[PDB]
Amino acid sequence: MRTYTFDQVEKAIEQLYPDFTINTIEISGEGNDCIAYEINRDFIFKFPKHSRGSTNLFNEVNILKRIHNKLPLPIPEVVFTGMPSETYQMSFAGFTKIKGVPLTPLLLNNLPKQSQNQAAKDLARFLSELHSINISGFKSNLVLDFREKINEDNKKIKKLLSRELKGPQMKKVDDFYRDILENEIYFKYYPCLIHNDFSSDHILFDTEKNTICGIIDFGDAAISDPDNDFISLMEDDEEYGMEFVSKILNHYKHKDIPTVLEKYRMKEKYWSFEKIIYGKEYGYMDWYEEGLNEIR
Repeated sequence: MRTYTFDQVEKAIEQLYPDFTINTIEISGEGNDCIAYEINRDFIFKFPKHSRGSTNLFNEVNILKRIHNKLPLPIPEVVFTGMPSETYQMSFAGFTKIKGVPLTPLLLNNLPKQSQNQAAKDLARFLSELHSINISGFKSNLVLDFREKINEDNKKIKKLLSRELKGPQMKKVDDFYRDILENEIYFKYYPCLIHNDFSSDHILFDTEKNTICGIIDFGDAAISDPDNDFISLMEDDEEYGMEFVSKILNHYKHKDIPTVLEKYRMKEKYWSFEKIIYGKEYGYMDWYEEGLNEIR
């Protein structure tokens, strides 16, 4: 993982954009992929911490440029782009800053009833139009076939933990994976463009108008199961919970809710294996031992 000084940030931006004058730099945020910098209090620059994070940044920029005028809610606008190298697919990207605070479950529940329902309606409309965007012009490395993922993940876990787990333990893991693959409900979806990380941290809110004013972080966006965008908001622990999501599914006119709940229960048990794999593909070895003990 690469860390940046504040001098290096301006130095990279100045090389490509010399006529752009920088006044102040603030570490706006920090995720598993990039470091965020707020510049001129109206721009958000993302710098990849590693190669894989640069790939997601590269993917985010390309997706935003294709759907910038196809959505009912504001999304990040790309205004600056970096260059590719032997280590990064894109050195950085500058976005127009969307003003507002994350619509955390606490803020949502404190809203007037009419505002909460308006939020559900606006979210459902956003997801409805997002999942209706023509995926023809889109690439295919963004296509995420879930059956291919589960099969691939099975081989990864097996390759990773063949020297960690005992014989019957590995077979138990294989049993879990086999039960998933024989359940046709997880794979008979209609592929469409999804946000794929649709959570409260990525939903900006205007506390003045009491309406959602933006959706951010499209770095995980892909062509996959539309139900993914509902189950990511469905968690009761850190998200909105079933009741609010039910309102979304209503406006979304979802014809098959029980199978969305079935997918949700599956993903929650599967998170242990995600932490093992994500803890390898994205560094962060802390997740590795965390998920390692869980599956035992």
